[PDB]
Amino acid sequence: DQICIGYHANNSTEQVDTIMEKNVTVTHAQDILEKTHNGKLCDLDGVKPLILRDCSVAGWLLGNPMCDEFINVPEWSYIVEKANPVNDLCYPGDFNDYEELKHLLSRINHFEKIQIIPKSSWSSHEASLGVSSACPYQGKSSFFRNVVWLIKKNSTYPTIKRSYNNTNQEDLLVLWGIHHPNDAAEQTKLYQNPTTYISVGTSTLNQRLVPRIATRSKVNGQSGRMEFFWTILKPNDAINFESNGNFIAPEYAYKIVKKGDSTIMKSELEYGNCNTKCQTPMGAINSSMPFHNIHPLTIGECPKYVKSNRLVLATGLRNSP
Amino acid sequence: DQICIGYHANNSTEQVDTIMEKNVTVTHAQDILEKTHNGKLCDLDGVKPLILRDCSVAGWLLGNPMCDEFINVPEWSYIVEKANPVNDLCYPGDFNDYEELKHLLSRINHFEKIQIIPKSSWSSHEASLGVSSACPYQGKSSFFRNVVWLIKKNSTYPTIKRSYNNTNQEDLLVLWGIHHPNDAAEQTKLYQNPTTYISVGTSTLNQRLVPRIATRSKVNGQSGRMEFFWTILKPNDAINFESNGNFIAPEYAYKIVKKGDSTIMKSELEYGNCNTKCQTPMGAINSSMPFHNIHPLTIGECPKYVKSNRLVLATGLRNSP
Amino acid sequence: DQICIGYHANNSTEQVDTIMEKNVTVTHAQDILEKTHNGKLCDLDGVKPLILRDCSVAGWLLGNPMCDEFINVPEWSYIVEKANPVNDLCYPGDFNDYEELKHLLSRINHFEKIQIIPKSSWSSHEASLGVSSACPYQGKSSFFRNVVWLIKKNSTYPTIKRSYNNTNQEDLLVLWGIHHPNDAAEQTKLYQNPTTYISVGTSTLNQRLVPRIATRSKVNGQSGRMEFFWTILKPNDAINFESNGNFIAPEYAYKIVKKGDSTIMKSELEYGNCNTKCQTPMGAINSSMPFHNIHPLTIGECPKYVKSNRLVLATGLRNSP
Amino acid sequence: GLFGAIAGFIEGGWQGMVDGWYGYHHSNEQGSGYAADKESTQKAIDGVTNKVNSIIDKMNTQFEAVGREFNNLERRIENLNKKMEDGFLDVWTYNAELLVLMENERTLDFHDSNVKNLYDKVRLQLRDNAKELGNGCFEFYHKCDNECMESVRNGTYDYPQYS
Amino acid sequence: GLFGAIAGFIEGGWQGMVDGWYGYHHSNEQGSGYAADKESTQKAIDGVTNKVNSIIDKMNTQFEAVGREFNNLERRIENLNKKMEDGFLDVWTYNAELLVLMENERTLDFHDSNVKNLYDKVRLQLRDNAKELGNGCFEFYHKCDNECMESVRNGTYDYPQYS
Amino acid sequence: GLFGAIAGFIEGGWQGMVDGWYGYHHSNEQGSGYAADKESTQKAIDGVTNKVNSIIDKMNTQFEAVGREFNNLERRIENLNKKMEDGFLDVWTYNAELLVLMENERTLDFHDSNVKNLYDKVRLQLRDNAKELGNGCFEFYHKCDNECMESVRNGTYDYPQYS
Ligand SMILES: CC(=O)N[C@@H]1[C@@H](O)[C@H](O[C@H]2O[C@H](CO)[C@H](O)[C@H](O[C@]3(C(=O)O)C[C@H](O)[C@@H](NC(C)=O)[C@H]([C@H](O)[C@H](O)CO)O3)[C@H]2O)[C@@H](COS(=O)(=O)O)O[C@H]1O
Ligand SMILES: CC(=O)N[C@@H]1[C@@H](O)[C@H](O[C@H]2O[C@H](CO)[C@H](O)[C@H](O[C@]3(C(=O)O)C[C@H](O)[C@@H](NC(C)=O)[C@H]([C@H](O)[C@H](O)CO)O3)[C@H]2O)[C@@H](COS(=O)(=O)O)O[C@H]1O
Ligand SMILES: CC(=O)N[C@@H]1[C@@H](O)[C@H](O[C@H]2O[C@H](CO)[C@H](O)[C@H](O[C@]3(C(=O)O)C[C@H](O)[C@@H](NC(C)=O)[C@H]([C@H](O)[C@H](O)CO)O3)[C@H]2O)[C@@H](COS(=O)(=O)O)O[C@H]1O
Ligand SMILES: *[C@@H]1O[C@H](CO)[C@@H](O)[C@H](O)[C@H]1NC(C)=O
Ligand SMILES: *[C@@H]1O[C@H](CO)[C@@H](O)[C@H](O)[C@H]1NC(C)=O
Ligand SMILES: *[C@@H]1O[C@H](CO)[C@@H](O)[C@H](O)[C@H]1NC(C)=O
Ligand SMILES: *[C@@H]1O[C@H](CO)[C@@H](O)[C@H](O)[C@H]1NC(C)=O
Ligand SMILES: *[C@@H]1O[C@H](CO)[C@@H](O)[C@H](O)[C@H]1NC(C)=O
Ligand SMILES: *[C@@H]1O[C@H](CO)[C@@H](O)[C@H](O)[C@H]1NC(C)=O
Ligand SMILES: *[C@H]1O[C@H](CO)[C@@H](O)[C@H](O)[C@H]1NC(C)=O
Ligand SMILES: *[C@H]1O[C@H](CO)[C@@H](O)[C@H](O)[C@H]1NC(C)=O
Ligand SMILES: *[C@H]1O[C@H](CO)[C@@H](O)[C@H](O)[C@H]1NC(C)=O
Repeated sequence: DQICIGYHANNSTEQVDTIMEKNVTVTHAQDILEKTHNGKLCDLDGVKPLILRDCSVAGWLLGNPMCDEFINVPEWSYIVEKANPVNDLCYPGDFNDYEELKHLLSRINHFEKIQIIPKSSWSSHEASLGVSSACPYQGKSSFFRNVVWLIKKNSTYPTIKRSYNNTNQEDLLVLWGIHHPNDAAEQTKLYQNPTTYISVGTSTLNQRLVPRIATRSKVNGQSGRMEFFWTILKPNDAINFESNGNFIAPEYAYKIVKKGDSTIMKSELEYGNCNTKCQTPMGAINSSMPFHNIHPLTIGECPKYVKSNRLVLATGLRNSP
Repeated sequence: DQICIGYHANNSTEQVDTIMEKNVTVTHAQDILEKTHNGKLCDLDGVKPLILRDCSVAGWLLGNPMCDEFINVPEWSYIVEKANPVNDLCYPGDFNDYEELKHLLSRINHFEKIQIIPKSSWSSHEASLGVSSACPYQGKSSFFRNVVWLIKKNSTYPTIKRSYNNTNQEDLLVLWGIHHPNDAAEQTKLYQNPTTYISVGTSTLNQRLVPRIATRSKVNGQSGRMEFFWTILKPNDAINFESNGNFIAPEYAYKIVKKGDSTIMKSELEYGNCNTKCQTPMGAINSSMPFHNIHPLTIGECPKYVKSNRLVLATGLRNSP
Repeated sequence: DQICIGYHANNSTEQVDTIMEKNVTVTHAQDILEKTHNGKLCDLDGVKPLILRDCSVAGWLLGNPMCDEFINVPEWSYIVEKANPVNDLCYPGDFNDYEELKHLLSRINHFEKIQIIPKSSWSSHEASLGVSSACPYQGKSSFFRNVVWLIKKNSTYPTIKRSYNNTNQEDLLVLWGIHHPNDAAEQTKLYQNPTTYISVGTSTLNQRLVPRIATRSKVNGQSGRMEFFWTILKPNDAINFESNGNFIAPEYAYKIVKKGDSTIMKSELEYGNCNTKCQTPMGAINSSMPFHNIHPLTIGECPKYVKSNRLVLATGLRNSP
Repeated sequence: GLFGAIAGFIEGGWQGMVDGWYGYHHSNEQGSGYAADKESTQKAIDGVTNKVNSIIDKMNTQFEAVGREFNNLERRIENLNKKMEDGFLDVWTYNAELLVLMENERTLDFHDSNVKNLYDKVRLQLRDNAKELGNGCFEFYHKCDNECMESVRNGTYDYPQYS
Repeated sequence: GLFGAIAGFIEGGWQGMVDGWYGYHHSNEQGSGYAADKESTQKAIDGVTNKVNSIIDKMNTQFEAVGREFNNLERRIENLNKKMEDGFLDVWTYNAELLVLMENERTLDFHDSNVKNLYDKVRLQLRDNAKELGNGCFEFYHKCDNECMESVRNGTYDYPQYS
Repeated sequence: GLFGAIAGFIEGGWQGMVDGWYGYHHSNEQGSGYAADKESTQKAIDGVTNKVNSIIDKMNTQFEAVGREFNNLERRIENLNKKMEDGFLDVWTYNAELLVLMENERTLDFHDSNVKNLYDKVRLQLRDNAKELGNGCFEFYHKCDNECMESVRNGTYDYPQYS
């Protein structure tokens, strides 16, 4: 008669690595790395992403006429912008401190748009022929919907002096711009006054823009340029404009109703009409794994990103042949 | 008769954690994490911190009249500035490259103040009515003590042309500014000349400032603005000023006598009249522990910061029940 | 009769450290840290470094007359610039976005220089007396070889209007500058026109430079200043100049033929005429070790840098005394 | 393994023991069979569970990338930002991969240790009342029925009775 | 523990042994008592001391935060700077907490190892001149006086004399 | 060491054994000599090789510094950039130095383990047919010639023949 001591074996093939030996077959193991995703862009905790499709952040915010979908947008979980969206600045130009503004959008979940300068209100100047063929809408030459390209009326551009008091108990994103004409002849043609300026002031802001003239390559059929500036106007503070030419006035200014966790995700992908609690640029994640290896930039309740192809822990013991 | 082999036990309750088991009672352990501080701001190696109290770095350096305590300051170990000091720029404005200057102060232990432009020396211009109600001292309207707000004398602002040669064998922090008036009427009222400038040159510096006019919100009872600039004037180099209006001249310039390890600590706390060799924003540290968990930003001979609540090493062995 | 079990010992003195014990003698060990270098700057994979010697990147690129060696340079593996090269900007000045340009050079292996504006072509203006004693060549007062310092002809500086179309299927580094004169008298002496400008435009660039006048310290015998600007002109895009004074025109513009891994190494060392596959500022490395401790900034197929003095692995077992 | 039991002096495992990790197999007149040792098995289950949770929790707080945008003349800080984000991923990737590697090895030796300690536990009870065969088995001098076998698994092997 | 001695075949420690970590307890006609084994104890004291100093010194050079200030339109590099400082704290916090965790486990098994090696050392001297009780104790066949006991602690147990 | 064999109950190594790491030394009427145990030795060689390659490969991807230039009014981001590059070097230096330290200790105990397991392997074959001297040696009751010695190294020690 005898009694032996021994240990478990089974039909498992799962292997794990150690420092001294690799591909060690074990009886039990636990994968801790999530390797899969659904391949779609998706609602996060129910809340839909703002998918700009082919519009850019600038295109949306300036109200490019191709970005009609994104007038009065509902609140979003996160934002999706392509790498090189075609519908950016229709009229050639620059967006001043664009990246610093995009950064602000990571802290923002919802804008509510409001009018501060009525388009009609420009009684002394002409407001309805401030268009270009670079921004076409339904065949006709149009312009950024949120700003007014002011021109002279019966050959006179009198000084503009406008003030807006923020009486909303919110911060307010104000946008405006300046036009940089091609030659001294076009300067006089549009605004008459040979030397012009735009002075914008707030409690903090103390700015004075002047148009710079230069011969430039035709981008989108135009050698003229627009340079757009912005500020956050704090509540109970007034912004003051004064200009004798080349001024792009604000019609609408976005109001910042909700501030939360958001992000500007970069993805060529569209919309799966799916829901998740962890999103990536390549797709969405649904797992209990502590790790994943899909893509570093995620949003929501996510496992930790690593570059590993494999993370498997031995739980059981060396399995015999 | 018999002999046994065994091991120590005792009345210890100290526990430690391991990968596989937590709260393991042991006979001996060693805490390596420092968890306590005195709660005070303190002298470092004897040398006192420059505690600005409610003044800011700008307020101190420009000689804001509320910052009278900090005229001719003695050398400091480190500096203490509040989060939002009330006595910053009394007259509304901006400090140009303020953060880059504050960074320079981390390399600085002592300034010695010296006069380079005598206030009297302004014989051609008026120097004694360069004040505002925004900076009051003892009831009367005053101004930044280290700079001169020059105005016209009997309705004439002739061109200023001043040069200072640094013959001290030190670097020299020079400060100056420009005034940005409200309207063209106030420009002429103060300086007469409609278009003005300030040209400042050194071996490196090649600057030309112009006043920008704009309608601005009244901050501290004033819609006017001051924009302050600075340079380090190297020894044996001259700085040259030239201006026909809107100029804020240097009376005093700080001399950089000592360069050492310092830091601008941010703390609402005041002064305990205590001494230490490791200081934090929340208090001071006196321990031999290799670690602590008080606050990341420290100064002096300190243990290493970690976010842990507990770091205890088993020295002895598993203690029996 | 007996049989014993035992283990190897030998005449080895190699020691290794462990957590609990240090200087443990073992029978076999493996050093994994490379501690040595040849002490020379060397060809990388055959390809020679661009050693500027006493010239700077600016000196080379602007064609400083002391940097004659570096006209039409061959392709390089990497670049070597001293800490404070004496032959930088002969004529006092600033290089605009110099660091951002130097960064671009890390992505560049070869420039091919080409002429876009012929020096002769300046028929309306004078081009051959655009020199200074600050940049001497062979005793005579000279200037940056790649740019033309234009002056008035028979007391007239008519407006310049020049355009260059990039029809090479390459990016093109264009360089130009502006002169900042000492006083209003020298402005008129050189260019006559009291107020001047330079407008440079491309598809993206929209610039307008104006000369700033100031009294400045004589650097290299001159109180005047030059401020140099640059752009990358993309293929099939034209650059347009227009100026009524103070203009430094491009004669030559560097063409970017090859883009690869490069780096601007900082070293006082010269050239050993040696070849390697891993280079450092202090010398070159030839080893199979996974680690080294020479210098963090390396180029090529290199072991990993660590700050360790010693990394030795026990391979064998504890060696007996 | 370090402790010499698993794939050592005990050459292989038992497909026939399904109700535990370590245990006994007896063979006498009345029959044979596998019995899992609950105590050593439950200890192994706890040790590994804690190990896995300890590992998960230690990696719980780790670097998270955020997207940041830089224009054409901010190339240096774009590049700084890339190397910073990449740099941390390599560190946290190395940590995870190494920890797994190191603790896997410790996990297998842990199992090896437990078998060995169970074998010694039995060896110490039997003393010179059975032959130590050298393969994990003990061959009894006395006939050992199913209570005698249970007596050994019990921890209650009555040495004075069978000597 | 890995080595099976502490809280293993030796079920518990000795409150009565105060002059060391490991040792012996004898009981014969003339009395009983605890005697610490100096050599094994001093080795354990050195090993742990070095361990602690090794740990301190390895953490000695580690990331130190510095305060930096950024204005309202430098938000990106402020945020970059925060994630960089935070990122390193998490790394150095993980390192410290993990090292402690891993080396604590090694420290306890080290102690377990030392007891076991001391038990085997004794076992090897006595050979078949005493009964291996299975609880850490050896019961002698011959009467063993206090010199005989010292003989065992000595390392000098004269086997040929008592066989 | 943890396993008590190397510099333990086997007080020292053998300069005379050059063809392996672990092995046997016999002495009988016909002579004496060293014979390396190939199997245990080759296992040790593989385990350490893998260990070294595993270590090399894990450090293979690690932070690499790049040179970046900043002007006189970019001092903050110059300093940020320095602390970032330095910060990663300290981390990767700590990793390398610690790993070496920890795995060196494991390597020496690995060797200690292998000797001990080889000693036990032999001990289990001989059983009570030889005296366990306590120094790594087994003294036979029967005369043991060079085939009898080879029989032990073989793994084929015929116990029933010599009992
Ligand atoms: C080869 C040739 O000689 N072509 C001439 C054309 O250049 C010229 O019209 C075109 O060029 C002009 C100025 O050079 C304009 O850019 C014009 O485009 C528009 C535009 O859609 O963007 C027309 C808009 O009505 C106008 N809008 C406003 C508010 O001013 C803008 C604007 O002036 C510029 O964009 C500002 O920089 O420009 C384009 O069609 C045609 C017709 O001349 S016309 O435009 O004066 O009617 O003549 C050709 O000979
Ligand atoms: C409702 C109304 O119309 N109120 C009038 C007041 O606005 C006006 O004085 C006030 O406004 C003026 C200019 O609009 C000044 O800001 C003035 O304040 C001071 C100041 O203390 O800062 C007065 C100083 O003496 C003056 N100092 C210098 C060196 O110039 C400064 C300075 O001009 C500005 O700050 C530069 O931008 O301003 C403030 O009291 C009063 C009286 O007018 S008065 O100032 O000409 O005497 O009349 C009200 O009707
Ligand atoms: C003590 C005193 O008064 N000395 C007089 C000298 O100052 C003066 O010549 C010197 O000063 C002038 C202007 O103040 C120039 O800087 C001149 O140097 C040069 C130079 O080599 O850099 C001469 C060059 O030919 C000139 N080149 C061009 C293209 O203009 C440049 C250029 O003007 C400046 O660099 C632009 O700021 O300057 C230097 O020799 C002498 C002679 O005067 S002269 O230059 O009119 O002939 O007289 C001294 O008494
Ligand atoms: C281990 O197995 C993997 C996956 O089956 C295989 O790709 C690899 O070549 C193996 N490596 C070694 C060292 O056995
Ligand atoms: C408008 O803004 C001013 C400051 O410009 C503030 O004092 C005032 O309370 C605001 N609202 C109204 C209704 O006046
Ligand atoms: C360990 O003890 C601590 C405090 O004494 C307690 O908070 C914690 O819940 C315990 N953890 C476990 C796993 O028992
Ligand atoms: C003043 O500075 C000049 C340069 O501007 C220098 O050459 C001179 O030596 C300095 N001191 C005196 C006393 O001239
Ligand atoms: C170990 O050896 C080194 C180099 O020989 C020596 O400098 C050092 O003092 C020694 N350290 C210890 C702790 O023995
Ligand atoms: C020159 O550049 C223009 C745009 O400036 C481009 O359209 C053209 O194709 C180029 N080449 C020629 C030969 O016209
Ligand atoms: C174990 O089993 C035996 C019979 O095999 C029984 O008599 C005894 O009560 C049991 N003891 C324990 C501690 O379970
Ligand atoms: C140890 O003790 C015995 C007496 O008990 C003594 O005779 C012997 O010489 C001692 N040996 C050593 C090494 O201490
Ligand atoms: C080993 O050696 C013995 C005699 O020393 C021989 O008879 C036997 O065949 C051998 N067996 C093996 C497995 O090598």
